[PDB]
Amino acid sequence: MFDFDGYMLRKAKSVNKALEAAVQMKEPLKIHESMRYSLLAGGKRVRPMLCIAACELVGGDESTAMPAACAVEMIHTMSLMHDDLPCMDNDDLRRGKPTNHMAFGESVAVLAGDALLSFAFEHVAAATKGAPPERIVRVLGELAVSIGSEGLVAGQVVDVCSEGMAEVGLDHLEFIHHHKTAALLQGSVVLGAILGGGKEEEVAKLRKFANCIGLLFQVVDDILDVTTTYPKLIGVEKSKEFADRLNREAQEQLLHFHPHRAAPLIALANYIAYRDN
Amino acid sequence: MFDFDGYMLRKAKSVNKALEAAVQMKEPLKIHESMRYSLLAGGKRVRPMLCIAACELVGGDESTAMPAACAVEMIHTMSLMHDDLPCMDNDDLRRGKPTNHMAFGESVAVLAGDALLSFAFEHVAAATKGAPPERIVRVLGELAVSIGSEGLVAGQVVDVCSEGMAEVGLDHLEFIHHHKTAALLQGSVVLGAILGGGKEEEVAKLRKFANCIGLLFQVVDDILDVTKKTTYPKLIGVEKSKEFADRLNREAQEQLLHFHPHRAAPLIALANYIAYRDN
Amino acid sequence: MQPYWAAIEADIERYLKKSITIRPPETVFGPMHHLTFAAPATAASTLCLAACELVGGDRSQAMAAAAAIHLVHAAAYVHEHLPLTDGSRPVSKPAIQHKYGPNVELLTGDGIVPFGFELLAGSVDPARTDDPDRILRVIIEISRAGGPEGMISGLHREEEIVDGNTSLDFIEYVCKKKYGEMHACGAACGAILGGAAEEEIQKLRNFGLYQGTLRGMMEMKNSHQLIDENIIGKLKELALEELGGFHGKNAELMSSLVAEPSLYAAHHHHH
Amino acid sequence: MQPYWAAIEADIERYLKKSITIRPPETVFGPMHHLTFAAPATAASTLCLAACELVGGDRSQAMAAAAAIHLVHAAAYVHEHLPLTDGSRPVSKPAIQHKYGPNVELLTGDGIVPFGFELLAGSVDPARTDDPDRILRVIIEISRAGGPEGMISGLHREEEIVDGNTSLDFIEYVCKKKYGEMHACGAACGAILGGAAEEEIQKLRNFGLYQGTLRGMMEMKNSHQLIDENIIGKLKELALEELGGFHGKNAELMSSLVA
Ligand SMILES: [Mg+2]
Ligand SMILES: [Mg+2]
Ligand SMILES: [Mg+2]
Repeated sequence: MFDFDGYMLRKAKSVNKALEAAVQMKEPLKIHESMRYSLLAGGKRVRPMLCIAACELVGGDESTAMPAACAVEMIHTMSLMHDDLPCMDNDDLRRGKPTNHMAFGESVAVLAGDALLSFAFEHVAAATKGAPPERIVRVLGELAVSIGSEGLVAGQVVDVCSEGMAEVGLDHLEFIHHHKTAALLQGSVVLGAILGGGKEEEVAKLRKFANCIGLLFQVVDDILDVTTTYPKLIGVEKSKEFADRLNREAQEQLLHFHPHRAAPLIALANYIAYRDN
Repeated sequence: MFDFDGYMLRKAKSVNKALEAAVQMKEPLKIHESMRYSLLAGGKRVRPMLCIAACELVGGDESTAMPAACAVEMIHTMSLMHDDLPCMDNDDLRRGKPTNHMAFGESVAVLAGDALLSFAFEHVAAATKGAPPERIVRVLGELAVSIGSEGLVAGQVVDVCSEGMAEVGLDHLEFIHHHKTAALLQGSVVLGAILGGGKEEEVAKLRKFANCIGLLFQVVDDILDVTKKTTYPKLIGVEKSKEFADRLNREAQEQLLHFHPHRAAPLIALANYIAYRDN
Repeated sequence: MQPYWAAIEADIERYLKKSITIRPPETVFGPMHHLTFAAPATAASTLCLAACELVGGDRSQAMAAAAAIHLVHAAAYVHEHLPLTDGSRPVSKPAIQHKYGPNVELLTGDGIVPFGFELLAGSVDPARTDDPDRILRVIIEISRAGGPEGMISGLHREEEIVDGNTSLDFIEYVCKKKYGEMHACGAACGAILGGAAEEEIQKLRNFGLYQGTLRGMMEMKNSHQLIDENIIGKLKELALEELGGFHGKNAELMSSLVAEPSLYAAHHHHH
Repeated sequence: MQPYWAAIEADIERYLKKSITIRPPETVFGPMHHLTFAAPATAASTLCLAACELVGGDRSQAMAAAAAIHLVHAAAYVHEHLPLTDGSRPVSKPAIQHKYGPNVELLTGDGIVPFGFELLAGSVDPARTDDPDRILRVIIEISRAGGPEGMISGLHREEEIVDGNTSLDFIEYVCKKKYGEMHACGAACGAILGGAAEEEIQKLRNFGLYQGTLRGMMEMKNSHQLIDENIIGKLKELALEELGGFHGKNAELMSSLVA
């Protein structure tokens, strides 16, 4: 049988170790202290796991995917650092600890966040071994598309610019969740599938798989964040029904692969569904 | 020689350029900012000149001596940064600008001085080209002896532990001036002459040259203080002080008799300048 | 500014405009387009096309990189002027206009930076053997220059500057980190993308470092009037010294970026 | 173990005592001798001799370097406790005692640093052809470690620490510069002087780095009760890890140092 909880803890331990190693304290000390304060606070490391699992799934190894796995966590980390700022969500705590700008000031939090964003690209470009340059460059491109104006940032921008609304329907809600959540998960799976040497069809299946758990990292999450939403547009009646169809379509994409190789993602997806945080 | 002033200004400009390049701003910025505040303030750069002129005197070239020339100015600079501190001379100004500890705090001034002292050895050790390692290590030991307990620091210590009495005789006054001023001028010419490939016999004459012009400098200063607390005049009178200055200048120049006259010319002109300045 | 540099700047501007087409959702693309052109022009970006041409490549192969460099600079410029609420940084006397609110500006800078890497990754030419390796090297140079030890270190240290109380040594260091490393990055990338050897790359890099530092000093001489000619002359000398060995029409121009050629205009005015 | 380590410390002290003879002028040598021995021992010097023997060198080949390392450390220790008049450096928790005035302490620290280099330069044996190269290399290592980007940076950044209110990441960095760089220096110099090849030097260098960082971590535990065994372990791991490829008592005699 596949021990998913043991698998997750082991990946999270390797990722934490590599993250601590990639971002060391050095001058200017407060900029690096701030980066580490939010990057090394632990957590599930779902994006790094998605990247590593997608790479291993198609035949590559963890060490090849590790810089990219750390990069997507670096992006994820700074997007929360920026999301917590007074001009954005204005949160004083996260994970039960003071938010980055509350510990370091807003000026450091903004720059340490920008530092993590730039360093994500630097680290994947310079530290990735076991993949030819054209492939590393293709991956840098995919990372860029998944976090920019057609990915993570677009979701955030459309979301903050759509606060004073009331006509928000399924299309609007899908755009936001697909961009501010799914886009970086899709990017995480794609960098790994490509770095692992995956064929285009494998990349395509994994890209769709990620989009599905992306939206799912939400639909259920409402029934995880609430208790504009979906149960507001359809009620927990066909809400918990939507997530069940999203999980199924996710798992359907994984049918392309041998089931033994697919177990980590089949499970990273049942968790991602059935999770309370 | 012709245009001694011009010779000195050209040596100072090269050295100023080398100092600026060797001690760049970098993190931690305050330490490096304090180092440069005192090191890059200009000045005659006599110690660097002595080192370069001594190297060229025995056939060597400026490039080989430059790191050591910068090193002796680094020591000279930090000795002044430390001398200005409240527990020492307690000066708020140096050349019309706030002293180092007034601008950066006493803590940084102390550390920045310590940094110049350590970097002087690092720079000579790592940047000198054109010389075998045994020669580089030998000049590192000469630099150390010229500035420690048998050199600059002894002069400073004996001087501050003496500012309490009066029974200070000539021997004692000479001990302070030889250690506080001559020792590092001797280190400067010895570093240059060794790096230039000088024989032990030439190195020995240059030490003597430096020892004389170092004492000459303090004797002449005491004379000028009178013309225009133990001093040469209070001990032997202005007349005998002048006679003494004259013999020191003559003896310094006598050391340079067998070198190439054109090469010796700037050191002879330096000795005369030290002997006959109006200030 | 000189005709040559102005024509190169316009090309970069036309390339960025063709690359950023305002489209739905305009809430994302409107500010993305606006903030890209609202940031000051940077010679780090023109220096990339120029350096490429100086070593004989075609400036067209350095375009994606020149664009990326401007984009990284622009996002930093937007973030540098965000109205923060906690007084964690001085509110630099010069307040600039803001068409969009802090949140949108903040986010847009975050979208602009990756766009530069997107352009670079997507500019790989299949029929070009060495493209991947060169574009990969250039992505590394740019991400480092816009990273924690590059431009961000300069921005961070700039916050410590206190009007008529900060030394020229300190301001020069801030300028080296905030502007010189980026200019050094552009020249080096342009050399790399134009086939230069490690020799010409390192010299053009040092050149950009000094010219960029000097450019930053000139722009800070408007808030700390003490801009001594010593510093200017020092950097200018340091820069020109790196250009010895390029001779010709192209090298003449490059050289002018640091030292303006003798012109009747100048003299006539002083007249 | 303990006696091996204790005899190394005693061997260094006896060599220093032999090198510094109180003599006229006693106003200079009295404090020079006193302050050199009032400074506590630093493991950086011990590591220097232990590293030299680990690679096969004779203890005496590294003695001048170990003595110079103690002298650089002693001068920094005197200077960091000087009673300054402007409140620019907060006085240490327990304030040390001062047998001599601030001027004498300041100057003596300035006389002690060059004495280390004098000892090194003077230790060159003209009958040993490898001495000049190694000693030169060692002078560079030591002057660097005791310089503006080594120990001086840690001493400077240390003043920004707030007891009870500074993160472990910041304190660890201060320990790495203030203590770690000098311990790396000691281990590296010992290797160089014992005739090791570059790969061994680097490993011994890395071990010293982590070891010194740990030791400083501990010297500060008294002011920041947050002695996390987690940071302690991550470091011993990088240290010990670095010893793999040396296997033997040393691959673990050194282990005694991170105990
Ligand atoms: Mg929130
Ligand atoms: Mg005075
Ligand atoms: Mg006098």
